[PDB]
Amino acid sequence: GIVPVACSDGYGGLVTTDPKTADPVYGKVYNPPRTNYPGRFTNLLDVAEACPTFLCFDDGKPYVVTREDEQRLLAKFDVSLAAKHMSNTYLSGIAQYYAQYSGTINLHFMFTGSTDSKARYMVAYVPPGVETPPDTPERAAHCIHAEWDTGLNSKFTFSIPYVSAADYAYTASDVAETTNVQGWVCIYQITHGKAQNDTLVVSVSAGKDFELRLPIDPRTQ
Amino acid sequence: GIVPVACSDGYGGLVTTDPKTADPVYGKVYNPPRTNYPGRFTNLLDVAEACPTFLCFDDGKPYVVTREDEQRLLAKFDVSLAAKHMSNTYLSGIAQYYAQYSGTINLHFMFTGSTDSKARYMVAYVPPGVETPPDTPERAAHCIHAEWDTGLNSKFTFSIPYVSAADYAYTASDVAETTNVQGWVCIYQITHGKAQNDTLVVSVSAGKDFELRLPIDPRTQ
Amino acid sequence: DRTLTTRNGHTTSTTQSSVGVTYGYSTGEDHVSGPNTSGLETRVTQAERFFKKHLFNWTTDKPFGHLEKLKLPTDHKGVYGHLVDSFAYMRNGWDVEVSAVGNQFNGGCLLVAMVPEWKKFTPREKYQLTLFPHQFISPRTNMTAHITVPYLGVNRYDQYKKHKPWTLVVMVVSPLTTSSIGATEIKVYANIAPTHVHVAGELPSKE
Amino acid sequence: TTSAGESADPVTTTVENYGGETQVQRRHHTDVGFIMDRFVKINNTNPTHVIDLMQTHQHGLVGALLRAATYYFSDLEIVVRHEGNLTWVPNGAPEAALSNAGNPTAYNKAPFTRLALPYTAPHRVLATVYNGTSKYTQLPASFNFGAIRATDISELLVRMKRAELYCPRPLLAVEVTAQDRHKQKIIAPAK
Amino acid sequence: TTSAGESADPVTTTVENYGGETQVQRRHHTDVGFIMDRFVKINNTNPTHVIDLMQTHQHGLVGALLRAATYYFSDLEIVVRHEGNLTWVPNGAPEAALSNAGNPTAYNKAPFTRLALPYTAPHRVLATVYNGTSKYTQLPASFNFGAIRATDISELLVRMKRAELYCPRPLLAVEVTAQDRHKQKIIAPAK
Amino acid sequence: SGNTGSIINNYYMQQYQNSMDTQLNDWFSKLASSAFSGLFGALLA
Amino acid sequence: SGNTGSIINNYYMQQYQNSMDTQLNDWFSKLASSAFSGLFGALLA
Amino acid sequence: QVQLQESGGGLVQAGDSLRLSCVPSVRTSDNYIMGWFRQPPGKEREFVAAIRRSDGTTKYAASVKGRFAISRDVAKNAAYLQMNSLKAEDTAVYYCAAKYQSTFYSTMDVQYDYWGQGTQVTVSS
Amino acid sequence: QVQLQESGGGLVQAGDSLRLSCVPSVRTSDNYIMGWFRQPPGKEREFVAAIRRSDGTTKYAASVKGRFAISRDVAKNAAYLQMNSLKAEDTAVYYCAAKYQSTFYSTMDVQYDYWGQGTQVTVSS
Repeated sequence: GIVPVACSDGYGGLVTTDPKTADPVYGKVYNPPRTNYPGRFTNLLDVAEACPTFLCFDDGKPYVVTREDEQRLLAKFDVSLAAKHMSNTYLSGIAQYYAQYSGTINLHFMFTGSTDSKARYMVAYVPPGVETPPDTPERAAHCIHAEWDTGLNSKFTFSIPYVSAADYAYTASDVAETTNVQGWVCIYQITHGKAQNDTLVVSVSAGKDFELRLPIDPRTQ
Repeated sequence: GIVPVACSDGYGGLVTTDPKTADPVYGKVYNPPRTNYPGRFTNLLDVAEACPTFLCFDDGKPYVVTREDEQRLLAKFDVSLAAKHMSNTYLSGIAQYYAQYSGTINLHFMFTGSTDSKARYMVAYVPPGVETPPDTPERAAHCIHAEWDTGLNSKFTFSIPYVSAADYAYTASDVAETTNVQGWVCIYQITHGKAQNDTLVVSVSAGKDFELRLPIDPRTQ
Repeated sequence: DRTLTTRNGHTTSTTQSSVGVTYGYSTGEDHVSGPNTSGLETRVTQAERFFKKHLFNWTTDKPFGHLEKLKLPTDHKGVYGHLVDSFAYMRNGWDVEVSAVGNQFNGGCLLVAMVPEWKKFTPREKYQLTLFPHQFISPRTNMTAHITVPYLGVNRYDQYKKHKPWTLVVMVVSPLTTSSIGATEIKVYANIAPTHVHVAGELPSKE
Repeated sequence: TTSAGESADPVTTTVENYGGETQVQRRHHTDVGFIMDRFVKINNTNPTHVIDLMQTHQHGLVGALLRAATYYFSDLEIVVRHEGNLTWVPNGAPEAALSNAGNPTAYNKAPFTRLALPYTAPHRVLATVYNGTSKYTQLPASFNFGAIRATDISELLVRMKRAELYCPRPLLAVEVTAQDRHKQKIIAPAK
Repeated sequence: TTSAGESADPVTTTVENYGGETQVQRRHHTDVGFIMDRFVKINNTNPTHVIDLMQTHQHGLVGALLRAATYYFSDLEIVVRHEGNLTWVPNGAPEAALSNAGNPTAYNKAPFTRLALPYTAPHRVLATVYNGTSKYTQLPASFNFGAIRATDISELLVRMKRAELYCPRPLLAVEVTAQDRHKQKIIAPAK
Repeated sequence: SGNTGSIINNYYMQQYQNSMDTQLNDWFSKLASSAFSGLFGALLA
Repeated sequence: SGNTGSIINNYYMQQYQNSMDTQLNDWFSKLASSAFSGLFGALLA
Repeated sequence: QVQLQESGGGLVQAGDSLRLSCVPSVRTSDNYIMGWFRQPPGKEREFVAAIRRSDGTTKYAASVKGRFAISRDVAKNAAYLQMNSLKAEDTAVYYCAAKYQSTFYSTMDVQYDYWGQGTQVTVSS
Repeated sequence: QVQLQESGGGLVQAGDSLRLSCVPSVRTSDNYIMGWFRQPPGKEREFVAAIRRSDGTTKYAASVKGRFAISRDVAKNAAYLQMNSLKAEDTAVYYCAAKYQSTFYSTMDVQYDYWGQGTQVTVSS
């Protein structure tokens, strides 16, 4: 006779992410050639590496200004792609569409003061385990940090490590629960000479081993 | 047991252009032989190349007549398979059943005056970018054109180029929007001697690289 | 070391505060001869040369996010202009050079980018203007930016009276800070030159 | 190029005549076997229908492209939507043969029926025009592909397989009344 | 690492700069061809709909990741849920072509219809923004994948096949009003 | 071979899917390929 | 080859499943791989 | 999806004729069956006459068999119910309908899909 | 599964307007059809107006065609029945409903799935 089959139950329905194709209806169509079209990207993390975008500090500025005060803490923000400072970034705009991440996150610090104005800065990674971050560089000198002054080269890149218990981290902070699961990043002003209104621009890009893991679609539509 | 399968959803329904076959019901039928039957065409554009057909100018004539006037503009028509002059052509009758086209369009000019009547003509391709076409050969001499007089050989073929931005063009003009997307074609009468009522017959055929792209069925039925 | 000279045609432009040349999306043009122009395109080398343009005055009261744009091609009064109004289809890239001269005792940062298919940016989208080919002008270091971009678009040839693929953008990143010994104001100029100018579809005259 | 017009020889000038360049072309969509291979409607069905291809609409794709040829050969596929059984008799059969189940009879499944029929006409080719008669505006009665029958037929579709066309004839387009060209609405997104 | 900032060269420091170790990464999920290959909704359907990809929601996965590119190329798949038949006409077709069955017409099966469509636009690439016009905020009318038509369409899904993106543009996230970070509810078992 | 897009062979024999031609020439292809091109007379480019 | 997970070949030819590209370059891959790393100046570890 | 536009209603007296028309809003390629339902004053809706789009297969009611006549215009995509020799009982509200889903003769008067707002026909004596 | 929360009922007099609202409890990604049924005192439930979630395709009853207006809020996932120029006959118990299973226009007023407890609207004269 003919081949008998078993029309299984549970199989067949449409899943919107299934790995199979549809059947065609319009054959023998040729496209106009787009050989060597400029500006192609095949990975989002390539663009996220090569193109850093600005952070958003108080008053919505991409930079922190030196302060004529006793306070040496310029800015402080959670290590979270959902932080208030990263809300306007491309790394964050990409990371909102994924469940988990892992790897390095690079910060760039560009000094835009005059030539006759010097300064010395410091950035520290404060992993979780304390309730409040430190507000003195003398006390934050015991974390992982780096120092740098101003000169001919006006840029400085610091790489935030991925240190945690699990192999991956959520790209979204759960609820009003406090004390971010990852640490904080604290920028300090060690000293400065004749730098009253000079600024330091901050931006962020993805590291060498950064990775986003599980695609989702979380926005209200 | 037997092979289990998944009766997928979305697959199965009839599409009127699908590439699969039906199952037969009447076997072992032999046709009468039609070996070397004359006049076979396997491509519409072969017939459209080898057989040109006439244009339709004012009063519905396939020809333009020399004018005893100061006006040297014989005829002018849009580069469009939906033009008023091409309404009675085979190229247009074919092109009505396709969405897009590209390539060359040839025009043929046959002089049917007496022997004692001379003339000199000119045809110019006026690409889009002007609001109104030129009406003087002195002003249309700056486009792509060709000139020719009358003699022993009574035919002349001019090839309209395909020059545009996109790789393909629509074979149908959208709406009452003016200024045809492609240019115009303007026929001029440079001079003539003792040619008062002599005519010049015009016809059109497809070029060497002409092409129609996406089959449709657009007529009210 | 930071001395650069660009020669475009019979015009040159030297700068001693060079920071490099930025190539965007490509280091050279793609196929200029395609199937849409049917073999009838020609190159014009007399149109590839510099021309000046004034962008804006960089004063101290302009905050972060102050945007100034200039769509290219602009109103050209030379050979490029007669090309644009004389042929139906054109294509060319750009070689832009922006200069903001103050003195080394100023402060601030400018962002000079070349945005394809311009559309107005929201205040939150200006934080990502560095996704396009760009450079910074910091009076601390340099007085001159230099970007070089190819031709791109949905069509291989363009009708520049209908479409403008590229747009030059200058945004205030850090406000200009001056002192008693620094320049109180800065004027910004552009020095643009088309690259690989090809034309097609000659038009009738108007005379 | 200049030539003798009254001789009626084909002439194909190029854009190379003034410096241009003839481009590569692909004509897969104007292939005769390709374009005629799509289902097209037959809008006059009866309880008994004789399959005649000259009953396709004269301005459809396949209908018009078939009127633009003098002779043709083809197999066939039909999609019938019927009530009860569907009997098919070949070319030349009595009309009373359509009431018996020795002939190809299809017991109706749910949506419709899709069959493939051969070419059964006694001639080497069929024709769309005939100059004269066949007994002792109207084509010979042997210019058909058979007949079908059901208690009532709702729709009929046909498809030409292995199509061959000969001796082309005029093929017209819609006429332009007074315009400079025939303008119509073209699909474009909303907003 | 220290470098010249105003030159705009990319700089990638490592954790090796202070004794660390760059780990192996797998970026299969941020592949352009992978992430754009999922069905996404079109929430404005009509009896006649012109398939324009800029009608996907601007904050969806595919919608937003498509707004984050200047140019793109793709084939397409659609899942339509309709009453009656569904006609599809390619890019450039008259709007009156949608009433004839010479075009791709799908006779409706029970749940819905799932087809695969090619790329029929006359341009080499399509665009999400256009600086200017195309006649003699709004993209050219030739920036579409065709049109569909039924007596009423309930839902439409689209899927990009062989997707290629060019020239990236800004892609934003939800803004944080006053918090230290954007906090939201995350799935967690009951009890 | 027009408008068929499956790679697998047919399930039914050729004797049953369609009829069989017996024996005992594209005119317009040859009529278009044999068309005149070039010029006539002399050329002064 | 993104988001397709069947090992068996397709039932329909390539000419019918999708369109065909004709001819006549990943920028950001090369722009990220050509990024600077290491240090600048001297090092005293 | 589809909306129906009716025309031609009004008032007449016994012995005259009326012509009702109905055109659907979209011209999809289906085999729809245009029909006419009437609802007399203080009574429920009932079938009058239907016609198929492909052929001219017409159904009728026992009430109106020789009097009424239904036709279709392939070009203009319309349908017309030519009412002749009206009786005073023909006073009702006349509705058109579509019935796209199935087009068989045996079921040609049982289940329609789109109605469209009814017209008023009030014949006098 | 899904529960419906109604708001905006009350008492008015003839000539005024009322606004009814209904929000479902879960925000699943379906194409549900929010509708409104009313039950007059001493009479059986009946359809008033429905709307589709995807587009703004609205059905209506012959009774309330020009007066009533229904809309949907994509953001807040709500639906509103704006009742205008109320008649003394509009006194009834107004119910919302869901109809998740099929979303075709022809059947948009026949078979709903989740009702949710009705509101009371009693217009006076």
